[PDB]
Amino acid sequence: IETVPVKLKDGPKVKQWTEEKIKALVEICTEMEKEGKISKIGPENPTPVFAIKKKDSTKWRKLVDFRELNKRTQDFWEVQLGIPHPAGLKKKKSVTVLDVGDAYFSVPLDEDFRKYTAFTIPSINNETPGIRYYNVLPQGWKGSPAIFQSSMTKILEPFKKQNPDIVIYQYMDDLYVDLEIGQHRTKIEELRQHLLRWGLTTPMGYELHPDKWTVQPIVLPEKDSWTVNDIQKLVGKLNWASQIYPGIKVRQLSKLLRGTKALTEVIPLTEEAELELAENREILKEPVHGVYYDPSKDLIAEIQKQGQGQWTYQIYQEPFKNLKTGKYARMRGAHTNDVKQLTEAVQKITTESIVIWGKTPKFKLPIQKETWETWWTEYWQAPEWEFVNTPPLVKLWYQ
Amino acid sequence: IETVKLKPGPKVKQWPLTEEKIKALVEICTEMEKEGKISKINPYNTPVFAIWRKLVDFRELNKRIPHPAGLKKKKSVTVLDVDAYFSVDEDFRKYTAFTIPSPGIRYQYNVLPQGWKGSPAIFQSSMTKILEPFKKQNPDIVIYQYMDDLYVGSDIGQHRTKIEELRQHLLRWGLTTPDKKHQKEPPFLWMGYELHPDKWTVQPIVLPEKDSWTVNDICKLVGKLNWASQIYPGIKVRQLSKLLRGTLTEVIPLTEEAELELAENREILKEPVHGVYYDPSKDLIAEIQKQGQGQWTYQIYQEPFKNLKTGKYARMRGAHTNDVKQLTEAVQKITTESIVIWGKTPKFKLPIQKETWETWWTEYWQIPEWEFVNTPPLVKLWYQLEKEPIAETFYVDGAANRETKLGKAGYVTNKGRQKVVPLTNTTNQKTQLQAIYLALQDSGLEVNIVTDSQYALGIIQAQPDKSESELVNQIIEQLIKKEKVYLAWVPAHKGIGGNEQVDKLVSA
RNA sequence: GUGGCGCCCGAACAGGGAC
Repeated sequence: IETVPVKLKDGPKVKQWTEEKIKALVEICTEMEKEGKISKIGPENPTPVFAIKKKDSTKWRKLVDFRELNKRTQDFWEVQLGIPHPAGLKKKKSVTVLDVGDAYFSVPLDEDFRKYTAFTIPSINNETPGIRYYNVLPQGWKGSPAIFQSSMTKILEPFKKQNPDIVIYQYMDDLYVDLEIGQHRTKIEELRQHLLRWGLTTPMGYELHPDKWTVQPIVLPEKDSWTVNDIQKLVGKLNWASQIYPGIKVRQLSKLLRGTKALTEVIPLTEEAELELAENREILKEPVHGVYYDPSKDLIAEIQKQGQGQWTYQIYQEPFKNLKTGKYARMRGAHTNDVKQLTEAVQKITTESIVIWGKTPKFKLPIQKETWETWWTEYWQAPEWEFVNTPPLVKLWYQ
Repeated sequence: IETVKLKPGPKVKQWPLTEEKIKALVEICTEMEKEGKISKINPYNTPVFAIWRKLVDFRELNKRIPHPAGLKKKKSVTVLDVDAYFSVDEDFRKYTAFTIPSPGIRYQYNVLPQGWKGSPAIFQSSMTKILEPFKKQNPDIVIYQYMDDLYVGSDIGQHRTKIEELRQHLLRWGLTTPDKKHQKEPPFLWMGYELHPDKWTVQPIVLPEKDSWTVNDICKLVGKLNWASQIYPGIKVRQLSKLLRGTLTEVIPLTEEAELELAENREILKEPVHGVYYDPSKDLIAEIQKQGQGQWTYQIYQEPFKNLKTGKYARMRGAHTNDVKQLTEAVQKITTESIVIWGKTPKFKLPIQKETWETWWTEYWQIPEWEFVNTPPLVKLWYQLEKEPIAETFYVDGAANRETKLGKAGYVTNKGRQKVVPLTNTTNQKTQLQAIYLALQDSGLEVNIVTDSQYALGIIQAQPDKSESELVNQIIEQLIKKEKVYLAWVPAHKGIGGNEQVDKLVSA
């Protein structure tokens, strides 16, 4: 075995806020103690916990990481181990992720990180607590994968040495690769066996694919301005979209509403009116001009179910500086569990964020802070987020 | 017997001292000599001022929960604290000293210094260390570190025999096996809880409602009764508390409406007190009823007609909200109450057309796996915010000055209906909605007024029914008495239909 | 001289929004 010293630099020992989750997590904690990865020592000192249940699985998978410390210590470990943001994602058919989460859990664990290796073990009604759940490569700590940068490379060596067009990338609990998917699946089968060779495990299936995601091209408000209601909504979004698409000009728009008519007043179109209408509809429908993503500049999220179980989820940093026009619809085993539906939808889109610029910045989901803190575990799939109940501005893409 | 450093010695004086235990130091020195709690002393020191506990002010040294109905009903209680501290670090095993004579005899205290900022957690850690072998031998036992005593469970005289053997197993590390536990009385005399398997509840309660006082006694009795009201249902202090806004001498009593309610509230408590224990076999059935006037209550019970526990729901915020807002809040809060007592979630059995809220839920900007258990209460909004039109495309709006803006809103209508709002010292937002309400009051049932500001839409969209500002209650009533309503929002500085002809009244 | 927890309130930092 072998490892290396720290690259540390925070101390928010806080962890998190289910009788069954706690009756089922103890099992993994005890299993790890039986083997020995996480120590049971919690009385001395003053990290987060989570349980998950996703596709193709029966048990409750443990979850642990601390965004506060993670981000705090992000600088050195991530900068010393920086990805050349491999942008070879478009030219592909599918990609799977690393189901394995203990291959790196077999490294020679660290100690000095115990004071920054916080954990937690709550107690029902403050009655039955546990000391604590520890060491390097526990379950996350992105820097940790960077420390497994040598392991990821040791593996990419024979893998890519077998499949040149098979590009090998790494991710937190995920690896990253339009050839035949079946060949992709075998490549993974052989890589699972390979790992087996040098003592690694591989604990249906989604296998996210590039060819499916796209940029939803926002559409027009109406075919015509028959009613001032439709035209008002159209202009309202034009004005607010002006911060994004400045082409919106009211040199004649206001004059177009010539008389002081009413909301639903029937309305045909004139020459200049219809001309400007077509001109700007295409204008906005034009590509995204001047918006370019730079991993140095972080991004922001904007998620909303768009009413009927659909979802309007974007990724952008500056106001009106939309980097991704993603969407979401058709939540299987959903469409009535609103929270869950968008939970999975927004997780997905997080991944698309990662492929667009690498990261997945904090979200501003609309759930009640209580509601989100009380139902994030129910369907936990994959950070620090805020909350919005904002007005309609995304209501410019479609209906 | 067993144990598990520094700060991130010291010197500390005291203030004029107590002469009663003045020679307690020379006696506690021997008490600790025998239990090796202190040594004889390196400049280390903390302050000391108290008695007959010869404690010390470790403030300077610092500077250097389950629910009464949160346990099942096995036939056994085990409560026993060994002191329980001086029975188990070196840089810190010598610096604890003190003295204030008229040699300044201080020495090297070296055992658990109850009072050090954090010692409770160490006591709990050892408590757990003792419990570790207890679960190794018979994990069937339940333990709770509520205090430094024991809360144990083993369902009896036969079970008590094995319980004594364990108490004695505690004695190994110098623990107590005293035949003086608070077993006789299920009621946890200590720490204000009338505990009993058959029935769980708070023991301490009284309310001297005789004279007309409202200064601090009122706050004390409202918070006490409510914090204690876990299983005392039939009380509310939203009103009573909503009027006491930052007073501790103002002696001004309450309304007779609230007061009257208060009378009832007090009287109800008189009724017997029996909160139910925890039930592992089956979950609970929950119904939440609106106590009228924003007031709301909820019960968490597994026994029908035998309310295992109770709860309230009056947590509001923001400007306006709705019955569904309270519902969602109450659900989150009760959910957490459940997770604290049981962990599960009781049957959300209350009186709503689930489809009706379903449409609400798909209306709002907002996981109640619930049921539409019918009951007389009325949980619903009273306005229908359409998404299509019917309504002379009103033109209400208004600007003013940043300095004071002196209210003075106005509104027009595509049929000629214009109305002003000389609001005395009013803000642009406020007056906009007030003037719109005024246009609404003379309006027909089918009335669509296109707003000209965001605040108005923001609120209207959220189907506001409750009201703190009387103008808001006024529109609530107008929306209910109206049927056809279409709402719109628009900016200024653009110009459409009639909006500049209207906005040309910022000052005059 | 003091604190734990809780409670009733207040103040306040930050963020967003509006003018």
